[PDB]
Amino acid sequence: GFCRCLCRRGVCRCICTR
Repeated sequence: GFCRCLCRRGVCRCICTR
């Protein structure tokens, strides 16, 4: 339920975990 963002080579992907 917590959302955090991970970026890879300028491409950001946000991933929610719990």
